Amino acid sequence: FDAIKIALASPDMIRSWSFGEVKKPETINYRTFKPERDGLFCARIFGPVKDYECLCGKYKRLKHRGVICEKCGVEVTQTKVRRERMGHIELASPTAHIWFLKSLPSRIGLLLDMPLRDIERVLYFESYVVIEGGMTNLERQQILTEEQYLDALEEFGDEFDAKMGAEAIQALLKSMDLEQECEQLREELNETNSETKRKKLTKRIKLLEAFVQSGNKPEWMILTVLPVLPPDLRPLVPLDGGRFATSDLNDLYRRVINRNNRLKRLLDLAAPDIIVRNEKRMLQEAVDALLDNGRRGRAITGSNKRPLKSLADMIKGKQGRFRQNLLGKRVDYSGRSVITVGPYLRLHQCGLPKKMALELFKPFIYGKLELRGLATTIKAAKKMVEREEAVVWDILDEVIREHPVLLNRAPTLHRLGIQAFEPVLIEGKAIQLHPLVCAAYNADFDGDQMAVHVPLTLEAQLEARALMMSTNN
Amino acid sequence: MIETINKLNRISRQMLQEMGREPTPEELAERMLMPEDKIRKVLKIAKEPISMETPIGDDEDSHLGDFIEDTTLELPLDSATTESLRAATHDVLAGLTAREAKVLRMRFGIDMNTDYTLEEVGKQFDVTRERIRQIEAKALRKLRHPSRSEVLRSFLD
Amino acid sequence: HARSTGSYSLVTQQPLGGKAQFGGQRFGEMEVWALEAYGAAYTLQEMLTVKSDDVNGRTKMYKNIVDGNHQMEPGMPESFNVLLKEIRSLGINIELE
Amino acid sequence: GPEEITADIPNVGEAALSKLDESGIVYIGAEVTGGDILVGKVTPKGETQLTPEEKLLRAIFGEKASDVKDSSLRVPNGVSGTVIDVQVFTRDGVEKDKRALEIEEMQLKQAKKDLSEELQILEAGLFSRIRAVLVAGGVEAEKLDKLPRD
Amino acid sequence: SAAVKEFFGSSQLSQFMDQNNPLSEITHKRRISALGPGGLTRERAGFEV
Amino acid sequence: MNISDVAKITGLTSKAIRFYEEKGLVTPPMRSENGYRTYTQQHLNELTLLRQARQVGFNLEESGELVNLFNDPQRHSADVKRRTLEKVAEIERHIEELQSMRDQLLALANACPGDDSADCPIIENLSG
Amino acid sequence: MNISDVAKITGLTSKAIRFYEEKGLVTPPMRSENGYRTYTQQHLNELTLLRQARQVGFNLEESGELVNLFNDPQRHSADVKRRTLEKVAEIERHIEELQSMRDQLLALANACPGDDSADCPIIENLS
Amino acid sequence: ISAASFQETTRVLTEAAVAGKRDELRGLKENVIVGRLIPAGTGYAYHQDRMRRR
DNA sequence: ATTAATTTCTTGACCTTCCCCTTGCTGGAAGGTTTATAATGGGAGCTGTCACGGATGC
DNA sequence: GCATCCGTGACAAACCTTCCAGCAAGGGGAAGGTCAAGAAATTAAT
Ligand SMILES: [Ag+]
Ligand SMILES: [Mg+2]
Ligand SMILES: [Zn+2]
Repeated sequence: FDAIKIALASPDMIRSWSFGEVKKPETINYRTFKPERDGLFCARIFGPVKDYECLCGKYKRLKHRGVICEKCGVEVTQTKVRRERMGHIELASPTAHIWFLKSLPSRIGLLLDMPLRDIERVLYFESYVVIEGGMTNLERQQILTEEQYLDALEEFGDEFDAKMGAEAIQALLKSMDLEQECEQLREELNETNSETKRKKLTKRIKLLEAFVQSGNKPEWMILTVLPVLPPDLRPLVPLDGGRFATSDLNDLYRRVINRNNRLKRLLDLAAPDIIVRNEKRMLQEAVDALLDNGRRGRAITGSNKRPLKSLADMIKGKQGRFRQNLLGKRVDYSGRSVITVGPYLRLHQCGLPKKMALELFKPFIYGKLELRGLATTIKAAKKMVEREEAVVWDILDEVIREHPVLLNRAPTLHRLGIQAFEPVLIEGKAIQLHPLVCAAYNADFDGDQMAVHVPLTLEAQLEARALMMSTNN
Repeated sequence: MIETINKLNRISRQMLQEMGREPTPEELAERMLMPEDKIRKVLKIAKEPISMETPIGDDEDSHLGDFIEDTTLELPLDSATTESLRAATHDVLAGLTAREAKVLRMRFGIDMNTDYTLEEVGKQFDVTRERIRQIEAKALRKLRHPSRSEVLRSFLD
Repeated sequence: HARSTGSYSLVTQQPLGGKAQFGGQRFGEMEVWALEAYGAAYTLQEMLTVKSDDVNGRTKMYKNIVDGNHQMEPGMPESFNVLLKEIRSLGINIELE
Repeated sequence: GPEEITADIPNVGEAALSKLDESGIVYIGAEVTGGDILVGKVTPKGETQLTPEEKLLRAIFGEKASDVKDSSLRVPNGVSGTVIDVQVFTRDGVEKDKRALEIEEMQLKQAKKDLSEELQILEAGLFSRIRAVLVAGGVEAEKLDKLPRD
Repeated sequence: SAAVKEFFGSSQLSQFMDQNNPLSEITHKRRISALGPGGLTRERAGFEV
Repeated sequence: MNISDVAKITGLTSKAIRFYEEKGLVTPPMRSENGYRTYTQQHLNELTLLRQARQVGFNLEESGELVNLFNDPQRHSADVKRRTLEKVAEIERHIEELQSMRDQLLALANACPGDDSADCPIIENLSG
Repeated sequence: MNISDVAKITGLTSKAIRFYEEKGLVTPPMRSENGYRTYTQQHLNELTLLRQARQVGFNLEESGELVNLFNDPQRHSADVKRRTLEKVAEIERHIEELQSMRDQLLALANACPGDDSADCPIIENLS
Repeated sequence: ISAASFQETTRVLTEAAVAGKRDELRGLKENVIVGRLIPAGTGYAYHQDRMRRR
């Protein structure tokens, strides 16, 4: 692949994504650590718990790779399927996507020339809208109250058709127009001559031409089926203290599927209009608190009296997925250590502790011990490392020369706050930094926790030696 | 079990009000007319698991999730030996210049999909089970001697 | 306090932090911008894809370094698809080319 | 299965278990080094499905890794030093091994001997006050001092 | 008891007193913070406090 | 010493002694590098003792205690005496229950013999 | 008219009559169109008859053969009388073998009140 | 995908979802986020062969 | 260029667990259903967070 | 065409059904694991 393509999610696209659907709010069993049938962590919908090990213990150990166990639907494969399996919660009623509802700008009113106050009037079950009427009084996108809906019912009858909530605006977005409204807005943009209108109608017609050119539909903007996050990404894992380690997004998804099951129990039981309109309003508020908790209303709390993380709080600022887990990420072969003074070294030379280079260069130590014949296997070399043999210091001195390593102050001030270094082996438990480059670090010896990152392959090793060594700049 | 743990919480609150000290499971077990292991079992499953965004540190910079151990662990052992032992068997069993390596690679599942017993490897070659058992014992007597399988002997750790 | 392939996480398949938790120091975003200001591409492709991210990538890198082959073998990161499935569960269609 | 605290641990040498008792805990004053096992606390693991190469290895040699798993919390590497106390706690209804029994006996001997010496020196000070009152009132160098203090 | 144990040990005012020195103990007991409920936060403060 | 001729000596099969091994009353035997159970002369004495009671002289709940005190090896000839006094008290309560049952059957089970007179209410009298 | 209140009246438990319902012991009652089961008074009479048969010491196969010929106007009481005679004959054979064990064993365990000596003449004579 | 990392990821991610902004990953952080070689420095000569053979 | 005493191969002939099951309960766990005096506007931050744009109302 | 109000950055309590594991005290079927017989393949007389 060489390009990233984004679009709007179709319900048929989610149905192709699903490979299993969730209908019950159970996550796992409370006595045994196994999820039962059709749950939020289930083996039929998402996949098994361990690598090639089914639910009941009938098919395991690479014998059944692609068959499905008829007892509980488990597909016996690796744990890697638990990070890519989707949702498809069978929603009894369509709901509002709060990312396309309460954003700045909202992008559902600028598609329709409707203010956000009227959007709050229609999505919250308080006011009706009519999609089409027999007379010109009940035109398209008219905002009707419940007394005005009763007046239109006693006045028109079967001529009009005015629903309330997410289904009404869903049918309004689905059956407005596709390109005729775009052509009419394109001709009425330059038909009128103004400035306050030509700063929003051009944005509306650019949004609409993006909708027609990208192959997207306004029906796909609203949410009719909600897919859940993969359960390995929201892991209900037993921690080592006795209790469990869950995510709050699991609690929000359990509340969303609980309100969906309450809606499904309200449809067949012939519910009155107040309770089913409050049920669809609560499903809208639950999916709003699941997507972006700080937009539609009060942030939903938990047991510890804290605002729970939504799908938007998972990607927001420094605490989001981007600046904590995607852009600025923790990395292996990174040693936190203080800075000391090595004045008997060259400009491209730094110090390194023998313990930190022993534990830090462990794959290089094992490879150099296996390639020299001094160690038979990997764990024999590991026992030679753990017992501190005399020869592993010599092989560490052999592997540490002609092998640059990246010294890094946290946080860096500029580009010269991190550069490579060719380390030597000394005693102590700290890094002897060359004194000439501490001004380029702007890191005086105040116990600054410097990370030391190891370039692994020869591409990154020669990139460390020939380009970002301190002898290069 | 929700009803029994609510009754247990009410009995524990009553014994807190009647004693002042922390409620031991013995008094709750004798007042619940239940065995004590069931009381500790329903006490184990006490409450909702700590969510992932609780400030376990001193500030709001590092929440939970940066402290969980991996269940699907990939140790230096579990990453290195799981391929180096496979390469060692592919090097040693290639020296077996007859069908004993061909019936031993499917005896346990090496470089194969489905693990077979002696009967399934028999129908391909040697339908009598004890012939495959005797050639497996001959390969065991060849391999158990510490003369050339010492690199296979060092993998016991 | 150093760290070399021990006690990973379960959420985004990430190395941890702290000495009592045995996790390495965070390679933050400012260090990413400085390493990209050098123009170092292969070190940054290790520091965010095959040293910490890809569970099927860091094991292949470890097996390559143990057998002496220090060749850069990249792949699909196991936390970029975390964001992909997160915004796919959010209700937004996205795929690769 | 519950986690037992025993001494027989697989995949480790006898020199690492040389500073342990039959319960796996170090003796008081054991100069441990970074990397050794301080308490042998193994867990009963589930029967995880093995790779066929390790199955062949189990078929060849006598390496039979049973449900015992080397999950004992070792000493963090780089931290040397001795041990000063080993506090053992247990749940009700659970029996005690010999190490927890000897630590409870050591705590009982401490709370006996320290309180007995406290009561002895307190009795000595109270009888010194009594002797001071007796020599302030009258004087008897034979009836009071030569007679025992009880 | 839930309130007086949530305040004692889990609030922003309650923290680990460094018992390395007596000076640290008597400067942590005579420590006037402004965090927690009612007071300001470290990210939402200015130069006036 | 695989237990097949030993099983012919003790008068049992592999399933019953395997169930005895899986219970908490038989000492763990030796495995001769194949999973087969090996039984020595003391193990043969324990096996003949448990089979000389369970098939001959006792039930499982008492022969288990007998073979548990046999591997002490300090045996007691009066602990087994009070054990069999409690056992004969239990079985004399058992046989007085069965003789009361037999007396009740002979009291409320007599009816007409085989003839053309069906519909006997003796089962209804036993119902109550 | 439900099963557990009738079991509490007759002194039985619900698990016993549910195990009888699992096998072919009690005649299956009609479903009351809910999560309960109604009982006929004849079914309650059969239940207390089977309870009286099980409480005195009959095996459940012969008591099942008694209750198969219950609540029906045929009620042949000769072949089932011979079957109960064979049942109590087997019971008396069990009584005979247990009393054979009783007078076989009880003349060997006088001495050795629990000393630490490893010498007993009972086990070496029995085995 | 680089605009969805700075600030207002909700707003610009919705603007990207409703418009169908297919990213060609021409910028330098756009290959940092996807996890491939960057089109800068030593990876520029790799992208010279990547964008020509496409 | 031959074959007669050893040394392997092959085949019945035996030897264990795994699992379902034996009559007879016995207990535990998961799910659904009533109970019938009087019960009718509930509840909870936290601000002592400051300085920008983007949309609303004169 | 201008003043003015929200996102967003901030090293209870009983009542009744089905479903499944345990201890009797073990036997049997399915599936996989080791011992004594005759057949291939070698060598010492011509
Ligand atoms: Ag004796
Ligand atoms: Mg500093
Ligand atoms: Zn299964």
